[PDB]
Amino acid sequence: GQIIKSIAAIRELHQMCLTSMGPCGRNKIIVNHLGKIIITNDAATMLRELDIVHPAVKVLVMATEQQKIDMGDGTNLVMILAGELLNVSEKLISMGLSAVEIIQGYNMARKFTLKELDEMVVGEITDKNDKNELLKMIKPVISSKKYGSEDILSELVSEAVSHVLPVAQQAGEIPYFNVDSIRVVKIMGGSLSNSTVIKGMVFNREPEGHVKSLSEDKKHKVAVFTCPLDIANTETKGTVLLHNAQEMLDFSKGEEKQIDAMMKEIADMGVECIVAGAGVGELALHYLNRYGILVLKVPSKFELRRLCRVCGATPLPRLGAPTPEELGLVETVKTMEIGGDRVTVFKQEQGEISRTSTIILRGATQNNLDDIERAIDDGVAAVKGLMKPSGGKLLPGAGATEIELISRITKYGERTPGLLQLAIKQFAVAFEVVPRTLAETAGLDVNEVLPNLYAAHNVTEPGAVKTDHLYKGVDIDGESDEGVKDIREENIYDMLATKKFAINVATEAATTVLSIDQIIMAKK
Amino acid sequence: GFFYSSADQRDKLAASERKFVDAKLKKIIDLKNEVCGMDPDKGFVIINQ
Amino acid sequence: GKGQIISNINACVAVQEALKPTLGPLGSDILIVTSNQKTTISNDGATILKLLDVVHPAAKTLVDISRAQDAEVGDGTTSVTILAGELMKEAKPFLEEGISSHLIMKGYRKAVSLAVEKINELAVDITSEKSSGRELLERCARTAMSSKLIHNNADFFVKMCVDAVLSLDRNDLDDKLIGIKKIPGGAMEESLFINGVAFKKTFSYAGFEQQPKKFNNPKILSLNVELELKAEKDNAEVRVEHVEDYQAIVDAEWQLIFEKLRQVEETGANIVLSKLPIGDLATQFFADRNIFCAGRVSADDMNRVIQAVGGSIQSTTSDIKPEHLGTCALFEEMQIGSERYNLFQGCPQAKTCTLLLRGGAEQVIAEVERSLHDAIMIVKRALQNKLIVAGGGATEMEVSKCLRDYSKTIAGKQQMIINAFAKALEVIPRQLCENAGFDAIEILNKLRLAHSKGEKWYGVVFETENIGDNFAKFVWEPALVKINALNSATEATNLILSVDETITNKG
Repeated sequence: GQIIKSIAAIRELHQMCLTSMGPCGRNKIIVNHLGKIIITNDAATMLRELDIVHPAVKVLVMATEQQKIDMGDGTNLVMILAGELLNVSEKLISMGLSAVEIIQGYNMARKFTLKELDEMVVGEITDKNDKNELLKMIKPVISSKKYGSEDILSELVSEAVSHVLPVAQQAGEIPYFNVDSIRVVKIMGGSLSNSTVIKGMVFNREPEGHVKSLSEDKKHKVAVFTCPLDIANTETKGTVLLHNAQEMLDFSKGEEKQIDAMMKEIADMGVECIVAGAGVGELALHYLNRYGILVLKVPSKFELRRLCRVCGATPLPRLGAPTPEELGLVETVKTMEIGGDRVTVFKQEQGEISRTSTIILRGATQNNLDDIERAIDDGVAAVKGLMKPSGGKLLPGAGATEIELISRITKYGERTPGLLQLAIKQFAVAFEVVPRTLAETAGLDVNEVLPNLYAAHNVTEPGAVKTDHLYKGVDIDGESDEGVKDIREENIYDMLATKKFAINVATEAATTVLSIDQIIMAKK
Repeated sequence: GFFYSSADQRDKLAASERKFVDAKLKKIIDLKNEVCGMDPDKGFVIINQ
Repeated sequence: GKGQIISNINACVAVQEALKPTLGPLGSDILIVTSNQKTTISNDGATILKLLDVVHPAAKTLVDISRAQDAEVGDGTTSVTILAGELMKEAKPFLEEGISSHLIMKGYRKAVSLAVEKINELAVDITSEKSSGRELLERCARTAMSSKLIHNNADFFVKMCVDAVLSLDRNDLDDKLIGIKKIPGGAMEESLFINGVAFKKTFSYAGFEQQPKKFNNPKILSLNVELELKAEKDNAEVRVEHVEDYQAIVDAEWQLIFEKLRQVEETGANIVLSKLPIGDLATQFFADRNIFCAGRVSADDMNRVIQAVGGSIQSTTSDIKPEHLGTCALFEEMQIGSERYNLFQGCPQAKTCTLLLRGGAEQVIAEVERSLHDAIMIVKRALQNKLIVAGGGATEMEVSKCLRDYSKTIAGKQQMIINAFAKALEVIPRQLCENAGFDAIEILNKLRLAHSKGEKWYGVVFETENIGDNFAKFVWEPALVKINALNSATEATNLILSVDETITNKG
């Protein structure tokens, strides 16, 4: 029974994921090799820092990357579902049924399950990108990670998504909503109530120049210069050397006439802001402040990449060539005090829609503030599943989908003749781990909420369609209450891209484990 | 080395060396416009290694 | 499994047990030996937990939450950890019975939410009612100084303590802005207050009986380079065969030093401060012009001089600007303590001050300085926050009283959870009586008698063992401490009970 022992090793990891999924779940401490404490709900960090040897667990780790890269939600759905399929398969392995026909039973049940997922869709989003419409998608994503911030972070995240997402339809050629399109920053002090949403990237550097802010003119021209500010020299090498004190007067006076002549043509073209990616000389700050040009320095090359997607500016390797095609446009440039430090931000009003936004977070504890940043970053990739590839449809969540699939799959088990009926019936039983997981974490009795849940989905309707309840979920409450809530009350549902993609990954994950009857290794 | 008397001459020195490459570039863009340039469903791709 | 949660229970108690004797002004002090081979003994929970550097992750959470308590407030870092770890022991028997840890953590947030509402009801804003301006801060300082060796001399100490707070702007107050310099030897009642800043006066070099200590308005100038003849490390190598050139190179090396040395006289500053030792060469030339210079000054004292007279530090003696100079009203060098101490007086622009302390020994004064820090925080927060609550057992017993009645209307597991949280609040007054030598068994039962008579202000007397009201004892605490303590202790406890498994990677 070496194949059974491989399942027992996953059982230790299976109990680890039972405390992950759900808002009542538990957080794990991850101690990095550098002596840093890491505590997060998402289990992909745990599997990344822990190298796996045995293949059965390693396939589940590689299957986690399949869910994590393509979607920002459902990492715990694959680990829990694939782990239970091997636990319920121990009854068939014991009886003597070979693991070959066990795989064939899941393949027939997978096609029957994916066909029923299209009929589980109740509502559909119109892609209006309204402030209230984005709350329905983001609300279940914030859940199962951070508790108590679900209502607070709903309005903060939905505001930045609508700014970076244009309104268009019937166009699939140009991709939208890049991963880097949303940046999240944090600062100590204040609270979540004082947090605001910025329409552009926030710069933490101070305005060293004498010009604090620009004027009220519309569409301020901004220039991004990679070359440092100095006298014009050769692009290749061209290092200025000092020999005698007589040449010092020519070097100082030489830089005064050249810089003033190059910056005069820039100010005449309407460019009030110059972005210098390198160091700025002392003489450069003198001429730019008299012409009203705000000095902005960005030494980090990572921030200049996302800036090109906002105003459309391009970095110039040389200096002194104000190309109009490389110039950007910004509506308003001011300097605000964030967290006690005055910094120059980047934003705009009612023009030149930006593809990059930044959310400023404020919290009392820096440890819990970092976990909120990871929960929002994980919520960004969850929005990617709303695109053209079946992002409009939705399925009932909070354990409502796994219960309905039980009566659908078990109905076809006894109907389909042959030996495949044994694996089909056990395939629907493995879905019982999802409602039991939410019941154990919430402290509810497994002998009360779980058995009474099947009575709600089983009714007698004088018709050919079971109806009158689509709303029966699993109770997530921490206080004793009679019965369970409804899906329509809290609007907690699962996306089609999350549910449908997790099934194909979970079946292939458990198939590889059942396909291995032995291992072959060599000496290192 | 590149020695420029004026700021506008610096860009002319770099364009003078590229003009040798741009001389062969003009024959490439003129080949597409000479034969079926405005005809639809026709294009040209530079496979240059 | 459940074994990791139980292992985290003893880890929180071990950290809590060390902080129990440090709770309260009369509590015991803990001995901590850092790897730096420096002996550190303090009762402040912040410094205690920062020097331990516990590798245990859940015990580190109790250390991290103490830094958050020191940031926002700064007072109560010991009690916030004791209250946080107390829930670990109360929830220990509940885990074996099958009660989930999330249901226990859920009942705390409902009890704290109701407890914060009761804090605002117990906080009464009072300023000019039955109190004057001067007697308001004086009566608060005598409370923290009671039951101490300074209680007899506390009459003279309050006058110097109140004047130290009033010497700074009431809008922005900081405990680091008030300097304290320990002077070994002398009577305790003879201590005086200084408006300026003082230093240790480590200058060991001869040339005394010059540079008198009586000044009118001397100018202060910062010195950077070294004005003594012979340098510290480098030198000048000159090879000459002439006898007259041997004497010339001696004055040649001195001519380069006299260059920057003479430029100091062009500034016209009688006070010269430098972080480097000043040799006998500079003090000899400055003796005829009555110019004082002192070397080997700590960097922490140099920053207070800049904020005092509005000075600046320049590298050379050439480009020094005239507005960088500063002057005080009076300069006097006191020999108190068998050592001469320089001090500044009468600086209107000074953002800092210095309070000198005298006593019989350095170890005795160290207890007087730390006992004063507890009184300064009470005087400082009196003008800053007008909402105060009755401390010393008063508020602590009432928060646990109301939760017992509100739990009777709540059904389910949360009834015994709130009662356990209400029982967990009894550890704060317990350790206060145990660390004071009083019997914790009798006072706990006797205090609950009058506490049930309807009056919520009954506290615990810290002087003579008895039950009574702390309003007459002048025990005052701000409302921001009681509110943030319940939130920080619950937030730190919720993170510890939420850890099912501890994963540690070696590398």
